Amino acid sequence: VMIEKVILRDLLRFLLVYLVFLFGFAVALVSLSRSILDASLELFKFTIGMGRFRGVVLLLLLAYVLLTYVLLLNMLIALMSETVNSVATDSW
Amino acid sequence: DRDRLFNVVARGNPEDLAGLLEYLRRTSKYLTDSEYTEGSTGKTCLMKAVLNLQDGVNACIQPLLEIDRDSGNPQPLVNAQCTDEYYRGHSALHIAIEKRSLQCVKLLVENGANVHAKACGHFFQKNQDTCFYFGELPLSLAACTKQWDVVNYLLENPHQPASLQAQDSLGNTVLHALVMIADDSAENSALVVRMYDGLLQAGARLCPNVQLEGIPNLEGLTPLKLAAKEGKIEIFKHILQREFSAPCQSLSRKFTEWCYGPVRVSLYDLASVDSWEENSVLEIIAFHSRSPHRHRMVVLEPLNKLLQAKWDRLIPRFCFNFLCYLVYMLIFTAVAYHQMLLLGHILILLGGVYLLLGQLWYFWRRRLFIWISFMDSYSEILFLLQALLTVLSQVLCFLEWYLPLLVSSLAMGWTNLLYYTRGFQHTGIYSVMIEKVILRDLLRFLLVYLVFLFGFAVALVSLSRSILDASLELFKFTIGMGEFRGVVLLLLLAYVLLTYVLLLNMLIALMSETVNSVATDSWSIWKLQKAISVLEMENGYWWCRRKKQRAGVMLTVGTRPDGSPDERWCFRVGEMNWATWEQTLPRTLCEEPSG
Amino acid sequence: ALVVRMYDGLLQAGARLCPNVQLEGIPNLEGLTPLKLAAKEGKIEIFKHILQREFSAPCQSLSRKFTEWCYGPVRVSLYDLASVDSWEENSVLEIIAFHSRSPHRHRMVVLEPLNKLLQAKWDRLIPRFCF
Amino acid sequence: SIWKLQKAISVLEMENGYWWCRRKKQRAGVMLTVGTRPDGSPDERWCFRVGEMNWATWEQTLPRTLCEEPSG
Ligand SMILES: C=C(C)[C@]12C[C@@H](C)[C@@]34O[C@](Cc5ccccc5)(O[C@@H]1[C@@H]3C=C(COC(=O)Cc1ccc(O)c(OC)c1)C[C@]1(O)C(=O)C(C)=C[C@@H]41)O2
Repeated sequence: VMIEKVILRDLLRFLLVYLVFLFGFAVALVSLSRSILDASLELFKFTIGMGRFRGVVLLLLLAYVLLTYVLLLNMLIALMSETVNSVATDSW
Repeated sequence: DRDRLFNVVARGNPEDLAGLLEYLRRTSKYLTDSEYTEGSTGKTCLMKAVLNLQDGVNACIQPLLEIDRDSGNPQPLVNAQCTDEYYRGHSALHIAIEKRSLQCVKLLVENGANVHAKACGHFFQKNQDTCFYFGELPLSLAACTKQWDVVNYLLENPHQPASLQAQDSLGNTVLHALVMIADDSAENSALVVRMYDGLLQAGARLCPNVQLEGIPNLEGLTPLKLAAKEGKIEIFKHILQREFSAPCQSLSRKFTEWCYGPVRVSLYDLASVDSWEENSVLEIIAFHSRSPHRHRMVVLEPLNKLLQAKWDRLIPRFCFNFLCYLVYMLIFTAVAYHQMLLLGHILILLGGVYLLLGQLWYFWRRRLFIWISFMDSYSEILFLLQALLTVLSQVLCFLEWYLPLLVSSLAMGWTNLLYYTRGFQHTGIYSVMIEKVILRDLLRFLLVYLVFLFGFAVALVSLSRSILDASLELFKFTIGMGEFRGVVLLLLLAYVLLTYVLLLNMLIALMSETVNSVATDSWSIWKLQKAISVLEMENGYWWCRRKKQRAGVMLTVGTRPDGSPDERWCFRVGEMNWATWEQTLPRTLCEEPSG
Repeated sequence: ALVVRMYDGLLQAGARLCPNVQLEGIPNLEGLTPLKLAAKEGKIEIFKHILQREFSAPCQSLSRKFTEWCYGPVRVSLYDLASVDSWEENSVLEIIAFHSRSPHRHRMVVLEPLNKLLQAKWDRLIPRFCF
Repeated sequence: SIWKLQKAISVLEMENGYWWCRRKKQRAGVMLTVGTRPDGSPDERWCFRVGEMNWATWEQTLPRTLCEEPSG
């Protein structure tokens, strides 16, 4: 019940954020190299780890990793603030 | 002699002062001469006398004034002022008011004191430390120190009637000073509101024609606006919801339109709160306010109902630019995909010029307001930044390094889509929490990592000449992408350990701690941000949104003290109370409950 | 409440019966006056009471705090710093800083004749810190 | 309070000085006359000032003050 409640709280919003940034990074790699669909599949399997120039690639990696840390911390503190604001008696 | 004289007045012995008048007749000098004054911060014997009161009185004062009057002193003793930049203009009368003696005040006024004499020293300024600010006039001092009798006396004296219209060097009047001294404590609150109400009634009695709230200071601020500006909560609350059962009911703002069972409809006046007028109260809470409790002001009834109405009227215009900006980001994702691309890229250059002109109009119009706004202007900064990045990438693509700026502008546009999450409640709560946190604490965490990363990158570069490639090898090591050996490995583990099990860890805890401090007040910040949105929208794009409507309905509520009736604009709000039968019915103006 | 009442009564009685002698000046074998000793062990309430004393008695010379002048809500208080200044050898501040062994030293820091003095010295020496 | 403590540590260390001594350090405060003792000789002490703002002052009347006017 808590899992479904927190999913209904956060999932759609965080998914829209991640989809917006994913299409951004995908079209970015498409311009950098493969259209946005193929670059989207490649970037999605790149972040999962499945699989001058090195400076640009590392700058994209630094930006994505720290931004993903920002979003992960945001979802963490949002779940914490919601849980602290949550009523905990009425679960019974 | 001056030391003898000061011992006389501190003694307060009249017969000890006898013969000094003949001593002055023989001496043929004046009591205003510098010999009988102290050099630095030149005060007089009279001020020393008034400082030294024997059980509320002092006997030497009237014979001393008679001595100066018989002395042929052109400038009299009483109106003389101090000299110091610390202390200028201070009088005997200021002291007598501070030492709480009506009798000495009556004596000074009966001997031709000044009432408009005002003290402009550094001690009488708000910005300093260990200093007292009350405005500058004596009547203001009587008001601030809750001496109602002295106020009644200074208004009602025959000789020198005080003027409520009068104002100091900063143009502040009595009401402005009462605003300036207000803090959060309960006794201060009760005293200020009682004094404020009594002063309005007395100003009604003495200058009925003048609207006392209307006078602004040098900054063009009326006392309601100044009350808003300094985060003064309680007096502001009381000024909005203000009702007089007096004959002078016209001073009041709240009215009851009709009442029927538990349902009644309240009228509030809205003359200053209207966003139509220049320097609205809403624009001043929004932009010019530097208060920490600016969120706390918004919860009050007319503000809440008005912002709720404006936002519910506004929601389709919000959804309109939501879809427009999403379609623009779609077109730019397409042009980035196909780099059919040429005309799309020309449209993207047009859109970059559009966002550039919009943010240029925003920040070009207001600069000092941008300096005030920098604590929370985080969104329009990112909009101007994305516009500048897109401008640079399009101009350089019209001419080798344009692709990094292009991918930065694309990523920042599709993340700037997050601005429009503020429409719904919980999404706006999460986004505003994230934006307020990232201003507060994320900048500290960013600085700490970079020094250690620079050290470890130069470390590997010296251990195993481009600092960039050194940082490349280091972040490829730390993220796990790519690669004495044992000692170096140990250092890397230690470096990796610290990298994630310290900064990240401590920062997260601090953020959690920070959240608790800001906890249970989020709804107010959410309600606030919508105000910014609606006001902006009210402002419109480069294509303008001028000719915004009024907020209320016009209803002539009673009659003025002047014979003319008083048309006002008013915003009506419903209310349901079940404790009503205990209370007596309020005075009403509309009989039939219809419309 | 016991300690502050008894301490003040003893000071008044010692003023009455041995007027030449200043009782709080006498150190122990470790060489500490009672103010320093109360600082060193981290006893708080008695310390707070010792710093800001007043006496409406004919003998107010025992007391440390005074009032320079008063005007509206503003008033200006004097304090003595005859043992508190870092100028002197084996000061109270050196004892709170180094020689103490108490957990709660931080609560002893935030007191009025300490706090204004620390602020004055800190803002006196900002540029050497930046240097 | 911890931050005030750290500043106190730092200000004591910086007043101690470098390898070159920070000697001739200025005594704080100002010498005044508080009064005379039960001994006929006067009291003379070093002193430091502080400001306060209190709004209960109409409930509880003012204490004795040696300085008449606000000075410096
Ligand atoms: C300090 C600032 C201004 C900032 C500038 C750039 C570098 C930025 O990285 C950050 C921190 C950073 C640095 C390196 C890697 C990741 C994150 O956050 C923003 C800044 C953060 C992101 C994420 O977008 C947001 O800030 C959320 C947001 C959107 C719209 C808003 O109106 C808003 O205000 C409420 C907040 C956008 C970037 O510009 C982007 O897409 C790229 C290229 C990196 C992002 O720095």
